[PDB]
Amino acid sequence: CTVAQLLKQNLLTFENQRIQPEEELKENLTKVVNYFQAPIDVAVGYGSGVFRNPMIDFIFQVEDPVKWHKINLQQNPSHYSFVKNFGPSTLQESFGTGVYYNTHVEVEGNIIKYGVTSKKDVYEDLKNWNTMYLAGRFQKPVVILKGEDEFYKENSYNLSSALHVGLLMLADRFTEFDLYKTIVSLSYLGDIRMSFAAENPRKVENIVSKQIAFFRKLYLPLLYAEPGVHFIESSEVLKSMDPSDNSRYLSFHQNITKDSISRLLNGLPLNL
Amino acid sequence: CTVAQLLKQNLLTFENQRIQPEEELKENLTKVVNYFQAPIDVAVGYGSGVFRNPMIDFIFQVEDPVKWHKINLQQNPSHYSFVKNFGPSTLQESFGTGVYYNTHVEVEGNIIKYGVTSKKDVYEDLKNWNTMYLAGRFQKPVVILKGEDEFYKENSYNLSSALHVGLLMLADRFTEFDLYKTIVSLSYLGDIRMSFAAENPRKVENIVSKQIAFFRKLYLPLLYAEPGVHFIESSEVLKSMDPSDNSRYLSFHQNITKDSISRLLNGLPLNL
Repeated sequence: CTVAQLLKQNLLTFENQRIQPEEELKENLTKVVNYFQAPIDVAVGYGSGVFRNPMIDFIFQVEDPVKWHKINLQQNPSHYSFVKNFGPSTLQESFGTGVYYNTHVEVEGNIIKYGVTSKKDVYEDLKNWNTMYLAGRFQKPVVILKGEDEFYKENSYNLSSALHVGLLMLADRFTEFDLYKTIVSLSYLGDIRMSFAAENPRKVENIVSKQIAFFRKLYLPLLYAEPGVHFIESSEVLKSMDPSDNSRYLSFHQNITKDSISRLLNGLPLNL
Repeated sequence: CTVAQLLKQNLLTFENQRIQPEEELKENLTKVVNYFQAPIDVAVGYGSGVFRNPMIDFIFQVEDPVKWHKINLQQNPSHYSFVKNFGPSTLQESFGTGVYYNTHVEVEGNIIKYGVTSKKDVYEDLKNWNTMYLAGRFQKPVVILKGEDEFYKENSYNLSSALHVGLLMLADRFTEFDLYKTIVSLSYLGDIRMSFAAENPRKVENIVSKQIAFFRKLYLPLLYAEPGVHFIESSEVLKSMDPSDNSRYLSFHQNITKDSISRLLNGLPLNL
C-alpha cells in the first residue's frame, strides 16, 4: 500500500475507517469479546494493547446498561467490586449512567479493561458533540471488533467534523503533522477525564508519530475530498511513500475566505 | 520592560496576571463597567476590543444572577429580547443557568457584548474543571476591570494547571510557541461552545503571535518556577528581548520521568 492509494479510498463505504489489526491479533480480540454472554452491540479496541504483558483496553456499547450488567454479573462476578450489606442497597443508579469500567481483569490470559456504556449516548455524542468525551475518542485510530458497518456510518460525520475544526485552527499552509497533533489536542483532556488514554498519558508527538499510518488512512481521504484544500506534494512522491513513513510529512494549502470559515464553522454540531 | 524581567515576577501577588491596558482604553472600559447599576463583582474584558469600530466583549461575574438581571432589566430593557404574552411564562429558569449574553449593545458610544454568569460557578470551574468551559477562557490573556485581587487568587491554580497539561503533551524539547499554541488548543472548542471566541474564530498561530507579550507575562514566570523546566537561552538574550518580539521564540527542556509525569497528572483537578 502507498500514500496515494489512501487518497482514493471509498468514502461512501467508509473505507477510511476500516482499520483491522493483525490477523493473529484480530481473532485473539474476538476470543475475548465473544466470551461475554451479555449482548454487545459495538466492540471497540484501542490503546497500547491493540496498536502495538500490556493491558488491552475495550469499550462495549450496549442496547441498555442495566440488563447487560445483570447478565455479566451472573457470568463474571469477579470482575466487579460489590458491596455486602447487613440489612435486608442500590439497583439501577449504579449502572444506568456514564461508562462503567472494570480494570485488570483476566479473560483469556489477557489482562483486559473494558468500559460499558449506552450505545444511544455514544451515537448522540457522535452526531451532536454534547460533551465530545465519547466522540473525541473515535476521532483517533480505533479498531471495531463488532458492529462495524453500523458504527462507521455514525462516526463518519464525527471524523469529518474533526478535520473541519483542524482546518479552522491551522493557517494557510500546514503540514499533516500539525493537523493530527491538533486533532489529538482536541480530545486529550477528554480522554483523560474518561480514563480512555494510556493510564499514564503519552506525548502528543508520540501519539501521532507512532500511529501515522492510521491517522493518514483516516484523514487523508477527507482532505482529498474536502473542497479548497490542495496537496502541495506531487503525485510521484505520494505513489512512492509508505503510509508509516515519518521521514516526510505532507504539506497542504487551503483557501481561507470569510465564506470558507463561516462554511466550516456553521457545519459543525456545536453552534446552538 | 524585557523578557528577563518577566521571569522574576512576584507570583505571590499574582503579578503574572495583572494585565492592564492603555490608560485611555482602561478608563474607557471602566466607564462602560461602572455604567451598569446592577452589582458586578468581577468584570472581565477580552477579545479584539481589548487587545487591539470593533465590538468589545465582557464577562460579568455576579453574586446572584436572578436579582442581577432584575436590576439590569429595569435599567436597560432594550438590551434584552423579551416576550409579551396574551395570558395573565418563565421566571427563574431563564436566568438561573449558564451564561446569559446581550449582543451588540451600545453603552457609552461603544458597541459591546456582555455575558453574565454566577461568580460561584466560575470559581467552581476555576478550581475543579467541572467542564473547563469557563476556566479555559481565563487560561488566556484577559483584562480584569473589577474585582482583580480576589479573582487573581482563584485563577492562579487554573493557570498553573494549564501549564502542567501543556508539559504533559509537549516532549523533552519544546518552544514557548509550542506551549502557547497547545494551551490555546485546549480551550478552542470550549470557547466556541460558550460564544467566548471572536464571532468569526481566529487561527491558533494568530491568537498567540499577536498576543505573545501577554502569553509571556502569564506563563514565563510559571516556567521559571516550575521544577525540572530549564531555559535554554542565556540571560543575555532574555535581557535584550522585548516581550512582544516574534522574531525569536524561547526554547525549553523538561525532565521527563515516570514520577514527573505522575506528579503532573495527579496534581490536576479532573481525576476523581
